[PDB]
Amino acid sequence: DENIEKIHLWEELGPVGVRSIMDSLTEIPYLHTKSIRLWKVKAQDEGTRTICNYMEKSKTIEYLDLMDNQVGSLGCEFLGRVLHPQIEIPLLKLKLDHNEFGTEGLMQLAAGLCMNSVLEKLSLNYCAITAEGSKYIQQILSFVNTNLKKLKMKGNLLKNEGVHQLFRAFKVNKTLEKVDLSDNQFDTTLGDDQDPEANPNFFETNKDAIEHNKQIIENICEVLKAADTLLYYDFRFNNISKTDAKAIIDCLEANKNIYYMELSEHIPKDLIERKKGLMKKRKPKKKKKKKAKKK
Amino acid sequence: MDNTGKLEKQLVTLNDGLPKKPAKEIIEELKHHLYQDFQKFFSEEKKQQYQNNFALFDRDNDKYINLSELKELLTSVNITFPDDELEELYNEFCLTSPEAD
Amino acid sequence: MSKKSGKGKGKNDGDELGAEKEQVLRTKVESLIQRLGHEQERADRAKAAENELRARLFDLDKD
Amino acid sequence: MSKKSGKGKGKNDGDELGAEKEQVLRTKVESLIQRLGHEQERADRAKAAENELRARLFDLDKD
Repeated sequence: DENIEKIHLWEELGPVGVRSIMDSLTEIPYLHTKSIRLWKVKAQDEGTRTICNYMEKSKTIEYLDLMDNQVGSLGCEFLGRVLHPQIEIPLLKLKLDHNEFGTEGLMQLAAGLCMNSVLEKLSLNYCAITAEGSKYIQQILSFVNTNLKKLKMKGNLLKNEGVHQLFRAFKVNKTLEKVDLSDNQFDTTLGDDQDPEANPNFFETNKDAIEHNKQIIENICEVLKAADTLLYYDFRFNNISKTDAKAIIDCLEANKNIYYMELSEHIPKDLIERKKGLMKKRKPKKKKKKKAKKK
Repeated sequence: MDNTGKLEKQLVTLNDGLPKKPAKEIIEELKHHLYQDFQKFFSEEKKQQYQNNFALFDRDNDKYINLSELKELLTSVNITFPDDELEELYNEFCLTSPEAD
Repeated sequence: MSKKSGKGKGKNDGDELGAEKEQVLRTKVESLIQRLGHEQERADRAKAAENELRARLFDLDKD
Repeated sequence: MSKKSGKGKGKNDGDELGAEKEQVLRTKVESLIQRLGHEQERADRAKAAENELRARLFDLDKD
């Protein structure tokens, strides 16, 4: 005599099957559902629109999970439209990993989600989000209204321009808690061009890229210094230079509230040890689950 | 029976409907609806006019205007407001952008 | 231990064969799901390596 | 006409239960095999794409 409050399945359901299931859900007053998790069930456009109609008719779904489901452009259109702010949708945490929707999909989401005010955790990792589309996220951070928690940006094509735009946005953002941008092709190290005698003039022409990277790292330092809330970071599988590593090490010294961070593996080993030792003091104290004596 | 009471003075305790999601977006709704006013009430002509006028104002193309230039833009649109309150509003919004001039 | 004193029990042949078929089907399904999981893991690894290469391939080009 | 005479044939519930459960297991095998084929094609293509990404390294260095 229980109800379907959380859904978690891992088998492909087919567009016809998913559509019929979700439309039957919509036509049934089933408001007990609170979470649904599917990886690669491939809801796609039709399934996504079905869940959108169900959500708008019921307005009771709170958790969702759609990784590796191959959500297309029209699927992102549905996701953006159903996420309107007058819908009053109870969705809590959103995740669309393994979905190469790109800039088109990210814009379709941002249609309503760029200024949406519902979720807690939204993940789009391994989505190859293009750097240009990061402008949309730029509009999300410049907003002064802020009661969301998480944003995952690992494994996309945001790149150096994306990181600069994100840090510009952070310059005004005062409430971000955890951010993950690793594995995003972000190239800080110029490369192996460390023997100048091989190319004597390589320094003269290399003015824009190096100055831009130094500006990016300086903005990173300023954001981390002024960041009174953001304390979770991930830079794994990224191209982070040793000089940038040492600069970040020196800069983070002032902001000691950061309870977790990540850096690329090829950063200086001594700098890695220094960062680990410094952040050891910053680990949050695990709050014991208060076990109320049932009576 | 026997008038064994008993009325209860129902004090609505502040322990219901506490928001759960701390610090990224969830207030985004309010201003969004406010935006819909100029996402509704206003013709796009004034939107384009203000876009171009500010881009003219944004001499450095930084999307931002300082105190003097913000008063510039307000006056150019025929805004008549006391110095003080506009000053506090600008200060609040600059606090919302601590790392932006 | 060594004797073959198998009294002539004529148990239900049909039910035993049906149970054998159902057990075969369950074993086949579990093996299929195992292979599906490993193949999905390998494909995910391959795609992650592809994205890694797209970000990578820098040292030799710069050389 | 086929209106009223739904006579209470005493058909064996267990026999059809076994038959349709074997039917369901066979459909499950078909679906699992198709999914495994799709994912194995995906994994092989991803492996070839990563190899040919190191071969984008190869193509760069061969140019």
